[PDB]
Amino acid sequence: PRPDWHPPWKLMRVISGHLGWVRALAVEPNNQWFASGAGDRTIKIWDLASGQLRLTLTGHISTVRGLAVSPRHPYMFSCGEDKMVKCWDLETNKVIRHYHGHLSGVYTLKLHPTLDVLVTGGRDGVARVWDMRTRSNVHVLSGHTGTVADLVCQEADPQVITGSLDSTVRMWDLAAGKTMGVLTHHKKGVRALVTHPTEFTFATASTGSIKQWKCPEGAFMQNFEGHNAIINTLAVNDQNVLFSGGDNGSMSFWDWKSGYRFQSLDTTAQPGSLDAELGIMSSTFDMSGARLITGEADKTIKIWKEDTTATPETHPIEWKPS
Amino acid sequence: NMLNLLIHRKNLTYLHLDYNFNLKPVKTLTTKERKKSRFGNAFHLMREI
Amino acid sequence: LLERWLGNLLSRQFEGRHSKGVAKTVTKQRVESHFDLELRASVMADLM
Amino acid sequence: DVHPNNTQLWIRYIEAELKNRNINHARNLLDRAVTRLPRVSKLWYKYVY
Amino acid sequence: SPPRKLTAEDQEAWRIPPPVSMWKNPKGFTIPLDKRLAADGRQLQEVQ
Amino acid sequence: TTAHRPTFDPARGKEALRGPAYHQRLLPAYTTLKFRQPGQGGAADKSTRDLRAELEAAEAAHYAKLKGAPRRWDEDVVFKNQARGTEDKGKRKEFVNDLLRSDFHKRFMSKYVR
RNA sequence: AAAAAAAAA
RNA sequence: GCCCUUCGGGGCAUUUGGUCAAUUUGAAACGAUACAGAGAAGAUUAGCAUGGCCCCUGCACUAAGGAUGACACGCUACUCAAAGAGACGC
Repeated sequence: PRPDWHPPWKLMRVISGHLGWVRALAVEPNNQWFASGAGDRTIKIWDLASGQLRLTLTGHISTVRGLAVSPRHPYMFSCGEDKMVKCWDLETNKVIRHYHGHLSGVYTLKLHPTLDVLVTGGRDGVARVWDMRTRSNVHVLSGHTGTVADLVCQEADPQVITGSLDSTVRMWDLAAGKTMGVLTHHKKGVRALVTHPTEFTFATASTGSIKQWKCPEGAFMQNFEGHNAIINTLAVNDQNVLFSGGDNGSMSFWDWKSGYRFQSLDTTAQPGSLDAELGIMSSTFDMSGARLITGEADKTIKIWKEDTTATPETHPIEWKPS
Repeated sequence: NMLNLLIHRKNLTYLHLDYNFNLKPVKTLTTKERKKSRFGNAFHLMREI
Repeated sequence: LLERWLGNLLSRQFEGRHSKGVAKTVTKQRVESHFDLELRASVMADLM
Repeated sequence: DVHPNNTQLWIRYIEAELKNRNINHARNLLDRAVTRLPRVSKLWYKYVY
Repeated sequence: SPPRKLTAEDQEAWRIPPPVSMWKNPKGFTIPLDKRLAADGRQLQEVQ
Repeated sequence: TTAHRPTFDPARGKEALRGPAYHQRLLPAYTTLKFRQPGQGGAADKSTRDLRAELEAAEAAHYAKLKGAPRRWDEDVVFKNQARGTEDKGKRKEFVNDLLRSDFHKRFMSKYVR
């Protein structure tokens, strides 16, 4: 497949202000503000255009490892390493619900896109499916033998896909709460998952390998290769952009269809950070797709924009068919 | 009779519950007897009601 | 309150104690030990 | 069950059933081993040997 | 995918030293004073 | 001793118990879900290019707003003028990623350790 | 206007 | 038993319920007995955890306590060799 031309991405804005690594990031449906949860135990609400700090919320006693702003409800959900999943009422800026039951620290959190269900994944090795209204643990998706490090919700079968640190990826039928498949292609811990918005495909990332699969068969479609680092995140645009952020700090922008790596970067750390503290911990595109919000282990939110100056000729596709 | 059955089911017959609802040990208790016998706020609040 | 308390008392009496059913919260006497648990798990995951 | 992809455990169980002349048992074990772990060269070598 | 072709250089590149603590000794071991003073960088620090 | 131990196999989640209900666990609370009313946003998806245009317009507006474009008594004194450039601190408040060398730590430890 | 806190043939 | 009848007939009402009261042989327990002597590489010791075919007190199955509740301390070939040189070797 001949890849499409995508403009390269450059650093726009650097936002200091957390006192711990920025592990979570969640944009409003209306693209006005985004939410950074960080190791300083706090959730900060930042305006997306100006970048200014709007509010700080503290309800967790450990690092905030997950965020979600609901598109149907005026709620924001969070999870942390303190075994707690909380629902914040944004008409009051107060926690109104708890979702208790994870035996140890909770690493990921997603909302079902259609119906009012919250899925969280955790270091007790399990993905708990919760009802928002009654806070009742309707399903305990179990079968992984390690930490569930990432997770996606989907509008059709497989509705829940969980990636764990024992290197397997399980696809779960949500109605029965039992798995419809296991994908064991990854050699080490699958820290990242992402779902393409228009195609019925998804991608899982372990260290060194980003594999692209087809729903619902789980059919191995292709393999993003070249990013030889521990991949923490994954972010696809509407315009077929995969973002592999890596714990050593390495950034790779790929084209979703072909697999072509049209950009490779190393991010930059703040004044005062050690060279060990160079690393991407979280990333998400906004709702529009024009910006990429990354949160890094130098306690920093960074905004990345496409270069409008660059042409298809100034950065030609150096793709060699074989 | 309800509180008496609860006391006797837990094998705490060395506590006498009298007819004015006072729970007193009938003998000197060991440490294990005291630890097993300590009742709660539900029992004691119901007993005083 | 009291019928809830007496129902839970009779639940322990007649169906037993579920000793480690639901996760205990991280209260203030467990903060540093929990931070250690999570920290050691995270370092081990990065090495593996 | 606890360690499904452990090559040392697989070889130990195969050899423990080969030392006792349970050839059909051990061949079932070797088929299960090279089915579970198709990219481990030691199990395939042991089965061909 | 087929296993990575390692070398002995890589196996040596991923050798983890045995740890000799300056504080802890839960087995009551007698460690040679060469090895106890091996990770003390204070003597090998610079003065100028 | 090995009474005191790390965790190498953390506890694994269980399915719920399929038993008769007598025990009371969660008292009901906030049993009504709130939804985004018209005017509270969220329940309206327009397109992608319109969102990109609105975002870039908001960024350009913020950058436009930031830019603003629409016998002498002191003569035996041994030392004179020892405080030039001391009041110049505050050019731009700067974040240092070191809580041991940040200015907050220095203020804190000069306030307290007297 | 209770617990810590008074030990396993 | 009543009620209706053209004196032939008909109507109203319709299937309860846990080996029985029966203390050895269908399962309750401490005390008591001889004892015993409360963890962290000398001595004395504040604890907080971890894992669950170990539980106890407690409404707490989102506290707290029970010696930090106790348990933990044992065992230890097996993905397994290669070169070189020696032998009134065979």
